[PDB]
Amino acid sequence: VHLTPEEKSAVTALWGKVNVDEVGGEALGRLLVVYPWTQRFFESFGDLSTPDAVMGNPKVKAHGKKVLGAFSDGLAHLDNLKGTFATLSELHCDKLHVDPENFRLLGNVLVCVLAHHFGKEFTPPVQAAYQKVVAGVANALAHKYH
Amino acid sequence: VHLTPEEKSAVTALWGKVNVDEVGGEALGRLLVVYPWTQRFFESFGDLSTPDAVMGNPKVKAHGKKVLGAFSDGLAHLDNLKGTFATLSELHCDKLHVDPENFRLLGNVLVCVLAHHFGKEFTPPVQAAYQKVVAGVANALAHKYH
Amino acid sequence: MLSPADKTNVKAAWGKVGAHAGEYGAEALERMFLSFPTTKTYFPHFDLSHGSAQVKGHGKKVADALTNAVAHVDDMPNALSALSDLHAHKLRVGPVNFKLLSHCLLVTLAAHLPAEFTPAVHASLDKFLASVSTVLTSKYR
Amino acid sequence: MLSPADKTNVKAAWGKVGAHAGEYGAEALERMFLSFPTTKTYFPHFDLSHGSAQVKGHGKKVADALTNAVAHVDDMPNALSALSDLHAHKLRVGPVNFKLLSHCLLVTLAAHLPAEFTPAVHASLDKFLASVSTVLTSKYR
Ligand code: HEM
Ligand code: HEM
Ligand code: HEM
Ligand code: HEM
Repeated sequence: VHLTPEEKSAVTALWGKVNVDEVGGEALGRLLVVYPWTQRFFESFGDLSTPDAVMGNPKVKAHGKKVLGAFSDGLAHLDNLKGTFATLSELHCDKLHVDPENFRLLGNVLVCVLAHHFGKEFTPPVQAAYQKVVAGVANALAHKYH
Repeated sequence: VHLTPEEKSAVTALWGKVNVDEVGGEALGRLLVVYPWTQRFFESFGDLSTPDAVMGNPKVKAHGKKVLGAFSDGLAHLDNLKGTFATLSELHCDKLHVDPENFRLLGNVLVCVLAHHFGKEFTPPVQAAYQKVVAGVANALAHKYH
Repeated sequence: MLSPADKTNVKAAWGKVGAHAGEYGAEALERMFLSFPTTKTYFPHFDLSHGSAQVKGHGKKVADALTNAVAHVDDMPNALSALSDLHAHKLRVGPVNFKLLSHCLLVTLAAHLPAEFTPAVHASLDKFLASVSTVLTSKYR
Repeated sequence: MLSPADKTNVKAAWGKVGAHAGEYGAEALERMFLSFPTTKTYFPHFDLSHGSAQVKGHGKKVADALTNAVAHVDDMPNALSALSDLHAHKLRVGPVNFKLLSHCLLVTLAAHLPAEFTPAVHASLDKFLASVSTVLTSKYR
């Protein structure tokens, strides 16, 4: 990432206001709903048949909180994402077999979710800093693929 | 880029067999033909109305060799394509207004041309290493866009 | 293709945009310029400064075209033919940029329509913007 | 939209492929796995090793469907419905990958049909694979 200091502060201020539990559930559900193909990985989660079925599925909510948990950690090591995400990268590749393009889709969904949540507070320039950040994370998560 | 000595050798040796003049004129013309919107930067070149007209246009041909030339000089700095292409990157941004996505199209066109030319010699493993270089070059060229 | 559901979602959300379409179009452009700087290569002739009248003017134009696609949701290919011709033959915008704008259009609506921007509406708006993009790029080659 | 020249071009080119389509299928897959290692995420159950019977077998299958599409260049949507089905609802391959296999298929054709891989044929084949791609990812949502 190429985060100016003022971008780094704006990322962090806002992130301070986020309820990772909820945002996490929202981003993951929205991903499964907007890009139905990403459902391939959660066939054991049950019913993902309709939007209410996904958004309210306790398994989706739980997972989402896990994912965003790992993401917030990443936000504290913005200096060493590849480092921070190495073991997870290996897992996604080698055990899970998740196509890394899925990580960029999640990034975009999350940026819509933050826009959804903060309204006007999510200014043009705050989004530019977050774009850099989600791109960074997706890259980090894909770094170990082979 | 992140080329293995083995992969470094395969790139290096195939290249040594390259007639820059021909490959360059052909990479650039195939680009203008396969992806017609790239012609917006060569209005002044003339008649690009037909495959035959692009392939024949000497302005096109001569631009192709100037492009492969710089590309060629870059394979000598695989450890720092960024510093090698910095000024060219500023130029493409600040003076030419060329969308970096075009860098990627060219790259692919380039790989098609090498295959075209080297048939058998251009094996899966050799293409793999060239794919990493064209990505590498495209990335370095886009590096100074703002 | 857009389902009846999708069409209802889009008309409803766009319905709410109403008279702000102009301002939202301008906003989507600004976000796009800031987040995906490579898109600026297409507007070398514009004052891209904050609150450029050029951008404002340009945003209305875009918004007006989207409003027109919603109005003709069952005949987009024809309702948009002109603009397809323009983007393919004169502007020659590379395809990938369309997805960048779509995404910022999505961001703007989310930021302004908290209540209507449900998972279902989000999915519908995404498919819609993808279809518009498909039309504008249909005459490329 | 494939023009009459395009369909001709495509038909010509594939005509020369002939008894080798299977081999070219296989080779393209091999080139994709090597060049775009992320594509391997969709074949965890295959032996991706050089000259694996699984890859060969699969190469055939892909070649044959391509063949079938050249034959129904005019009615693609209809000729590949099952395949559009399979990929959309069963496989769920992400759309980006279709561009990766397409490219590797060009490369392979380039490498084996020197004489027939002219700039005009190259453009036609590209548009063809794109069309096949669109068809195969049309029921995604
Ligand atoms: C921000 C990007 C992501 C982060 C930080 C992240 C993080 C995590 C974490 C911490 C786990 C649990 C690890 C374990 O079980 O040992 C996990 C599991 C998993 N992730 Fe990711 N993830 C991300 C994106 C995605 C996406 C986009 C997909 C699929 C579209 C995905 C698919 C999975 C699956 C299928 C599992 C295992 C679920 C199970 O327990 O069955 N992840 N992820
Ligand atoms: C491998 C990628 C590329 C390399 C190494 C490269 C390199 C060069 C070089 C060395 C010049 C010389 C101009 C000068 O020094 O003033 C040039 C000019 C130019 N390039 Fe690139 N280029 C690349 C890709 C592209 C692409 C893909 C396009 C458009 C599709 C493009 C458009 C131009 C234009 C319009 C000029 C100016 C030519 C003129 O003055 O008539 N370049 N490039
Ligand atoms: C869904 C997406 C889009 C819509 C609805 C749209 C619509 C329009 C409209 C209505 C105009 C004005 C034409 C006139 O003067 O009547 C225009 C012009 C233009 N558009 Fe698009 N467009 C879209 C995507 C894009 C993208 C992605 C780019 C580049 C990133 C782009 C670049 C341009 C440029 C450079 C002009 C001409 C500006 C000028 O000099 O005034 N367009 N577009
Ligand atoms: C050029 C476009 C493509 C065509 C024509 C095509 C065609 C086919 C065919 C004919 C089959 C076999 C169906 C059967 O067994 O009856 C198949 C299966 C499959 N395809 Fe596609 N395919 C294409 C693109 C892709 C891409 C890009 C991917 C992944 C990156 C992919 C992944 C798969 C997988 C994983 C299978 C099942 C493999 C197995 O378990 O045997 N396909 N495809």
